Amino acid sequence: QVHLQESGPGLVKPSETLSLTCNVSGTLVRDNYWSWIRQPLGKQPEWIGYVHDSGDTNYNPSLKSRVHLSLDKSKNLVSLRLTGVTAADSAIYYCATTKHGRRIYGVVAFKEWFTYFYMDVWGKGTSVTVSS
Amino acid sequence: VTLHCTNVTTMREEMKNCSFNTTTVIRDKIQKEYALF
Amino acid sequence: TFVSVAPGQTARITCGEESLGSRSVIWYQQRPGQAPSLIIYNNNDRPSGIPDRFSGSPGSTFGTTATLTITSVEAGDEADYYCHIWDSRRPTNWVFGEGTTLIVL
Ligand SMILES: *[C@@H]1O[C@H](CO)[C@@H](O[C@@H]2O[C@H](CO)[C@@H](O[C@@H]3O[C@H](CO[C@H]4O[C@H](CO)[C@@H](O)[C@H](O)[C@@H]4O)[C@@H](O)[C@H](O[C@H]4O[C@H](CO)[C@@H](O)[C@H](O)[C@@H]4O[C@H]4O[C@H](CO)[C@@H](O)[C@H](O)[C@@H]4O)[C@@H]3O)[C@H](O)[C@H]2NC(C)=O)[C@H](O)[C@H]1NC(C)=O
Ligand SMILES: *[C@@H]1O[C@H](CO)[C@@H](O[C@@H]2O[C@H](CO)[C@@H](O[C@@H]3O[C@H](CO)[C@@H](O)[C@H](O)[C@@H]3O)[C@H](O)[C@H]2NC(C)=O)[C@H](O)[C@H]1NC(C)=O
Ligand SMILES: *[C@@H]1O[C@H](CO)[C@@H](O)[C@H](O)[C@H]1NC(C)=O
Repeated sequence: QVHLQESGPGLVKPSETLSLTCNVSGTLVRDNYWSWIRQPLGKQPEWIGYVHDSGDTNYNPSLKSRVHLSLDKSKNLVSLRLTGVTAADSAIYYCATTKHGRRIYGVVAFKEWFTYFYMDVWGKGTSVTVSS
Repeated sequence: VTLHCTNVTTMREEMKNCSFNTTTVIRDKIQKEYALF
Repeated sequence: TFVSVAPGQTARITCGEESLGSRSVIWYQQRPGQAPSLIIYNNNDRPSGIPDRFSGSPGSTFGTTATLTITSVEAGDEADYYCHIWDSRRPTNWVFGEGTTLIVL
């Protein structure tokens, strides 16, 4: 049994430094990798990426402008912050864990392997919309 | 001939997909073929 | 991208582009009003909690397209299926493919 709680003001003004929080359930953040998924209403989901402390802070290559992810070990909380929200940001978000996976197709010393990630579990999520 | 020769659009490392501006088979009307090197 | 199959019959789902290189396909499903889940976590390996009915193609194919075969369609298969390709040619793609919605009469 895994459950989690999110937050959000519901109505967000344009051009505002929106902040989103996601908590954990039992598993500590040090020994786990988290990921965020953004899905437009009725369309295919979009993967923001994965964030982890101590180096593994890779973000979405396409956006790479205003995304900011931070972690709070004391509070066991992970925060997602966006600066300058637009009208196209109205979508459902999901914070969930992920698991690694390895495959080798060449020489062990010539970097013929890529790590592939799959999300065993998915979060409940919270609705975020922008209006006037 | 000097090759209008650029990066690779994936093939990588020493592969440098490249263009020729060849001489064609009808002894005229040069055509801009390409191949790898 | 809507597929109509009568219950109890066989179904085929086509997703992804041509197989230039090797893949490690991951299969996902979306339920209306419920959180997603997982079905297949590798090219052919599957997790616990599901029988061996689900099948998939290996990643050693060149020039083909990833496909999913489903037989004995039940009422619980009414969900949107998504495919996630993992190619060594292109970088990691963060956008999923054209989701196929399975509807049962
Ligand atoms: C010269 O010397 C070099 C080393 O100095 C040596 O390189 C070796 O190359 C071979 C090429 O075959 C590499 O072997 C691959 O290894 C990985 C990992 O294998 C793991 O699992 C096996 C047990 O199953 C263990 O013994 C091993 O230690 C590892 O833990 C695999 O990726 C490869 O096998 C998969 O891919 C094959 C090709 O697609 C498939 O045919 C096969 O079925 C395997 O599974 C694939 O298909 C499955 C279908 O169901 C699917 O489920 C899987 O996900 C996957 O897609 C392959 O065995 C070997 O690792 C290299 N050496 C090192 C140290 O890394 C050269 O071979 C040697 N010779 C020459 C001539 O140069
Ligand atoms: C093979 O050689 C010919 C030599 O003529 C090359 O033709 C050149 O093509 C380029 C575009 O690829 C042209 O550049 C453009 O031309 C006009 C102005 O002349 C204008 O559209 C742009 O400002 C730009 O400069 C160029 O004029 C044209 N001619 C020359 C002499 O360079 C051709 O590209 C070569 N092909 C390959 C595959 O290398
Ligand atoms: C582009 O060409 C440069 C110069 O040869 C090379 O160093 C670089 O790796 C190439 N980049 C790509 C993405 O192919």
